[PDB]
Amino acid sequence: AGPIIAGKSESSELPRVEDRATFIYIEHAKINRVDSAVTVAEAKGVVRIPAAMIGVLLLGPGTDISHRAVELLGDTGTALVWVGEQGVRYYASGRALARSTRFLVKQAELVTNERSRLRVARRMYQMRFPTEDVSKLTMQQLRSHEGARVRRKYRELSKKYNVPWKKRVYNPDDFAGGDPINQALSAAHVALYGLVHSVVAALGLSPGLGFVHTGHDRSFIYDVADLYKAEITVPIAFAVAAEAEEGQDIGQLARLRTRDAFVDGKILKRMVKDLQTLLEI
Amino acid sequence: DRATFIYIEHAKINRVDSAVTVAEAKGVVRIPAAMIGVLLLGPGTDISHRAVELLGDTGTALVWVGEQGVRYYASGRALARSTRFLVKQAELVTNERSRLRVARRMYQMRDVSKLTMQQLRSHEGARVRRKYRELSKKYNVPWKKRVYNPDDFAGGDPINQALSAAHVALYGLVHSVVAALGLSPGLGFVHTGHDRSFIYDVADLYKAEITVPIAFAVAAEAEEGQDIGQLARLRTRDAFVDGKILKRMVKDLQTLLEIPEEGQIEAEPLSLWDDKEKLVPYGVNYSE
Amino acid sequence: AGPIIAGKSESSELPRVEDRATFIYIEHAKINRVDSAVTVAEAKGVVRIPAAMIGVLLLGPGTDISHRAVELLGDTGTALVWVGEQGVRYYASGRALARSTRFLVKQAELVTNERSRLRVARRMYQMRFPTEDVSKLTMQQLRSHEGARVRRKYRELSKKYNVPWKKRVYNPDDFAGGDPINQALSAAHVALYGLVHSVVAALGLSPGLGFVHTGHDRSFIYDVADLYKAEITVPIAFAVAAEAEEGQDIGQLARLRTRDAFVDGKILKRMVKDLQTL
Amino acid sequence: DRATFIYIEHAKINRVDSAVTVAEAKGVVRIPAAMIGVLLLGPGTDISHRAVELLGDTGTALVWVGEQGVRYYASGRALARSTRFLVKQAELVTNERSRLRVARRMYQMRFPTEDVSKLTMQQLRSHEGARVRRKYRELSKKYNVPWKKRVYNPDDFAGGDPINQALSAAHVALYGLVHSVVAALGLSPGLGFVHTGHDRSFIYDVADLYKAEITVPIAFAVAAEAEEGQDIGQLARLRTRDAFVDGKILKRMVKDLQTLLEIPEEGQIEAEPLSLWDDKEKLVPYGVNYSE
Amino acid sequence: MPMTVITLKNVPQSLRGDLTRWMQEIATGVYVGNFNSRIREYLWRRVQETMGAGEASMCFAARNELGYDFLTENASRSVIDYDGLPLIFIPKE
Amino acid sequence: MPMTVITLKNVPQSLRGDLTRWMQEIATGVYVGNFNSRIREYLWRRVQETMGAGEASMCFAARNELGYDFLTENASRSVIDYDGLPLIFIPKE
DNA sequence: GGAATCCATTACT
DNA sequence: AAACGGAGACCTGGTCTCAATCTGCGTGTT
DNA sequence: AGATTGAGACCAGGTCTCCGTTTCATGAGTCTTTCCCGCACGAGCGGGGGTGATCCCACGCGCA
DNA sequence: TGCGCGTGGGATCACCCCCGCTCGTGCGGGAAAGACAGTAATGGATTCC
Repeated sequence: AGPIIAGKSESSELPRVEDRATFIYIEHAKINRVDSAVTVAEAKGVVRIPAAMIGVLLLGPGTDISHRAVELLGDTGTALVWVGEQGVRYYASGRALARSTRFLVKQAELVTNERSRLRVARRMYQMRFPTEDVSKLTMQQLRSHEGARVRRKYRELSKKYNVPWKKRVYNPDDFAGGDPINQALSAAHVALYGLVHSVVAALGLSPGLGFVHTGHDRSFIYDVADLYKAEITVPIAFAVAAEAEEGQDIGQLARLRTRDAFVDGKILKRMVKDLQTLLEI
Repeated sequence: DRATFIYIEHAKINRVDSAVTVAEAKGVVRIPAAMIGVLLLGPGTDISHRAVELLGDTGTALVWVGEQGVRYYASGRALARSTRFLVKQAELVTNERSRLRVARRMYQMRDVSKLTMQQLRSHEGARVRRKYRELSKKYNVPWKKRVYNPDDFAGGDPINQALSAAHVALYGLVHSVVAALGLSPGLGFVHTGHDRSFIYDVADLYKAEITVPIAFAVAAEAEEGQDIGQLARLRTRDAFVDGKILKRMVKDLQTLLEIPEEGQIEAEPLSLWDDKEKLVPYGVNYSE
Repeated sequence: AGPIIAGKSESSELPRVEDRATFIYIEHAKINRVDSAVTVAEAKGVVRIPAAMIGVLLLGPGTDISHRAVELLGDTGTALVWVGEQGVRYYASGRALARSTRFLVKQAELVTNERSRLRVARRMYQMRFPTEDVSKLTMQQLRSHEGARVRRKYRELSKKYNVPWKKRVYNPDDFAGGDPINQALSAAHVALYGLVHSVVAALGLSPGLGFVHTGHDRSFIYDVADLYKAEITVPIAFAVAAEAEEGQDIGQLARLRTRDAFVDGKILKRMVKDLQTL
Repeated sequence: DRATFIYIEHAKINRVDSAVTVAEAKGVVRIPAAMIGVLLLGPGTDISHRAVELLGDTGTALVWVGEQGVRYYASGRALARSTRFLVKQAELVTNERSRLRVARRMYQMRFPTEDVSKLTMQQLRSHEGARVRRKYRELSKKYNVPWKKRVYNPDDFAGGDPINQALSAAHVALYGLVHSVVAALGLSPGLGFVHTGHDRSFIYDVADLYKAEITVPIAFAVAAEAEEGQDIGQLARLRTRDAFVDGKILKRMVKDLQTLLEIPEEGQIEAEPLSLWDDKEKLVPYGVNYSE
Repeated sequence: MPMTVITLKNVPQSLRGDLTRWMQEIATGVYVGNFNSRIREYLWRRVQETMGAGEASMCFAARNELGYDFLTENASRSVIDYDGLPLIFIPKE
Repeated sequence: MPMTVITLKNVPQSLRGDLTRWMQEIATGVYVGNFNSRIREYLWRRVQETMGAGEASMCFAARNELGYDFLTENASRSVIDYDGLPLIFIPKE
């Protein structure tokens, strides 16, 4: 091919969305690009994140990121998500990773048709709950029926793992993260939230096209993430809350447990394999 | 209906209580974030996570670009957490009846009511062919023909390199603009099959008016012995400094999407070190 | 464990016998030990041999090997064979890699008993030709069977590849020949001869306790090599000579293809199982 | 039926026309290959391929040993490529009746004056433990070295009694040559009679015929003549290797191995431990050339 | 996925950081990662032209006994085969 | 079948030639080879005890999505676990 | 017969 | 406000060469 | 003689700083179809490896 | 000092762990032609120098 220069590479030279790691949490560091390399710099020293195999590069509190750093990360295709306490805060992404918009245009056909929207919206449920029939359940009931089911799973947890539950379904907009239980689930939740945004920009899908959540440009993310919302991360993170000790940071070990759940559950393989089925390709 | 497009380069942004704090070499700027929608973050800028904390609350969109959009690098959320613009784009692209209407509207922006998609496409090639012929004699330059190697830019004609360098600047600007507005570059009307399909469709509006004369101008004064992609980039940089192009483009997208005039949003540039007198009455503290 | 010293290691540190490479072919160079490293100093430079992953090493004409190098190689379990022209010249082995002698003591019991030697020879032959039934057959007419079949295998393969013959059967003793087929047979064969010598010493099995052959201290390796030479080394030995052109190093081409034959045939894993059942 | 256990160290060897040459610092010599029975290759020696091919056809046993055979490193084929001793060993070890015979035979050299040919293995090993206590005690009082009990640790060589460290080093020093002759004669080191289950099992049984006569007297002597803070492992090897210089002990193993294997006296070969500069006058009349 | 390792010396500092996006830097001029066949070829292709005047050698899983093979260009140590076996050759200075 | 690379700096020359019996030398102080779990663990003990005062690090395949993990002893380039990932850390003076 | 011109003659965007 | 290329400049750390040294790494009835 | 150690010279590569120069590596007037390249899952799925148990003298020693 | 075994101690016969699972498929990726409604350059039909 043509000349290859530092920081620039074709999508062929870069690993596919499946062969990459999940995420990295960052806190109190400056992200600067030196010698054409992303370098997260802390007080003690510098660490070179291997961007090529990063799903999403989570960004925490008290951190600074330069301009060429975002450009270098965008070229790699790793998503950038700003998170702190009380829930997720901001999203970012590069241009793309796949040059074919076939996935996007197929999604465009599906969203516009009301008949097509109802077909796919019901099909969320049997991927969430394969033992129930939603063949004759309307769009309005979908919001209410799934709204009760997500609450039921949490209620089952409270009596199961023997730890108090605040009865607060995760709403990322100005969420209540006071009690250590809440940050554990939220930090677990933002891990997939960054992951879901990471793959969607990689495959060319647009987060604006909503299925069950509507009104915001992150509607598609809030729906795909809802597919695996309670199946994988919720039992693992809540079980972490049961195995809680004092004198250590809950977030770091909880994030580690979500990592093991993600690799054990093959979330990256399952999620895109679904989207291929979800688009009838 | 008020949209603020602010370009920041060679500076640093932090937060104190509720406003972003630009720390450029001239001084400290205290723009409130309650009325900010776009941060055209230029080269060599530093953003603080605390600053990003507020911008999410107001629906402000972040875009990372080069010299005021000469190239597009990355973006974020949309204006005021609004996805209606993209929704109409999806509606306008599925059925070919809507697709043909906007495609015909795109051509007349550059008779259209009877030309079909292939019929429209041939004319655009004809008109663009005449435009190259006209400027070649107008600028008295020896343009043989548009011959280009996509994977070999160094080996090529200076005029061909000039157009290639000039064009790629334009797509970056529109991509930065369209990403902020909340649309999707994949959903193209005439162009289709690429992640920037919508980009090359919209950018065709201003290729003849802006970039092509710039590419021919730099080629006319081009001297053998130096690169011209840098020269073409700067000749686009100053042309993009004014920001009247962005004002035209945001209106064109609303017209292209048949946005009602009442619902149409007007966007204007804000140069912090050049529009000080305008920003002071809105509650901005300036320091040196 | 105790202290660790450079140049010395336990059996556990060394890899398993069948998990290593087969052989290397070294000529016109001096083998020395510098900085606790087996090194081959050729005319233009030096190379370092990963002795842990090496089964048997070979030495051709015009080479020199130092006393310290021998013991360093012997510690790793890699045996030494002086691969001169006209076939094998001499052997060399170090301490047995295997700590126990349960394999060795069982071999002694089987080899010394005439009926057990008969039974083992029955097992040895049927691996070569499983189709035939050798329930009632003794030592004297065995040697007729293998010798004829090897000749028959040699003849039919020669015509299949159209190579001239001198009607000779290959033995590593008192061999000779200027025709390219002569050294092509030797070079391919000797790698098998070296490989079996290394592994048999690694397992702790003495080479003098042969069954088909008897009369020398390397009888056992000859008998084991007889089991696999017809199956493996002979087809390539004829194949490489026919494929080779004039003015070319037949041995380099010959040894290269035999290494592939050792890989795909799973010879190392197979024979250790074969020695297990013998 | 004479085998030459000639020792080579600090020299280069090659081939000129038909006889092996030696390139030691003192001079260059041209010993014929026919005379060579066994080359005890010591430290600081290199071997040329042309020498080996001239040595392979004549059946010479090339053994790589330590300084004067203090240690064993590696070896090639047996002398004259024969294996009659090894096959004899296998026959005499497979059956208990010969195992009874040879096991009592070894104790006969252990107790030349006392007949224990009727004592079973349990009594033989029992009375074997009796003599070792006396020999340690008797030599302890002779050299005024305080002796308590055989105490050591294979995983901890440094943390040992100076008497024990010398004793352990002395046995390993003798283990060298006694394994070298076994490999030179082609015997299987694995097939041991008293000791069984280790690749050196045959070596320990043969070496025990000389441990009470060489190693223990040397080890006790070294322990007395040793100052604090000085490592004795090299001292024990150096003191032992002095006894190997003459080679008189070397003939003893050669004769003994035939005696243990019940080889007929005519078939009992006897080795001659030659040395280059020790027997210059002896080699020259046969046809050896000595050049400065 | 099979492992891969890259070595570098006397190379412009632009590349020394660029490859760190793919493979981390355990030591000076040493990079390690787990890549398939397609990805590794393109990265080696990247180092093919931007190495400048220096050394670059790479190792990866192969289909021989040792299970790895070497590729070198403009290298102090050439790679020589002994009957199909990759062994490092250090030329005499 | 797993792969393992070992890097060294400022170590006695006795050990530098020692792993040449297990590894090969693609570059100075850089050794690479293929082991199982048992052989690699045992050898890492050897380079741990004999290196004395020096630099020693190694890369080996692991059970994480990165596909490998890091073990370091007396290493300037330490390793920091970002919730289950091995990343090379370089202290700054 | 061939040049100049037109439309086929052939072919570029 | 970053961030990279070129020109030192200084350093450790690897490598070669020349005396001095040892022949080598230790279990086998307590 | 060969190999190791140590002391000492020696010098190339790495790294740091300082100064200067950039804000960059450069397509599509047009999409569609079709020949090369794919690598994870589907079908019945038993050859390996980690290791408890234990022998019989090694460490040590008690009565005799 | 006579006499053996109280703790081992790791290979090894063989026990239960593992995926068993590797070629074809078919699912996406290419890349190169190949269309699609237009001029430009140029040569035969027509007529004139």
